[PDB]
Amino acid sequence: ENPFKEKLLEIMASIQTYCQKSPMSDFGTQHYEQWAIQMEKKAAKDGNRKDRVCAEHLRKYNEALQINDTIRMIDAYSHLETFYTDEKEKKFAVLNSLKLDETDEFLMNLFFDNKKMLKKLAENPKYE
Repeated sequence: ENPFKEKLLEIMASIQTYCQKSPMSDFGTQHYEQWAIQMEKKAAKDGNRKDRVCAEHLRKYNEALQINDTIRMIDAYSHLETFYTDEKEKKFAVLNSLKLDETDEFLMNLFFDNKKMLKKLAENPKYE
């Protein structure tokens, strides 16, 4: 049971807890991607920022699991690192809380608290 994949699954479960969602779709599937898209879409339509941003982030983790299955661990890690590095750049690069609310801080801290561990696992030839 690959520890890298297990860590990603645990993180998605933690995000689902935060936004109180519990879809029947399995993590890392196309059907999960579709659930997240609908939820993101309904959230934007209903002005629910927490749900919308959580759906967006869950999509990225779901895509990383799909990338892990079809390519390599390191492409999966990079998919997330790039997204979170960019989100960080978006948030703090230009300054006119600002764009950082409790949802944003929860999600970014969730990734960056696990970032070092994830990279260690993804760099390990044994689980590839």
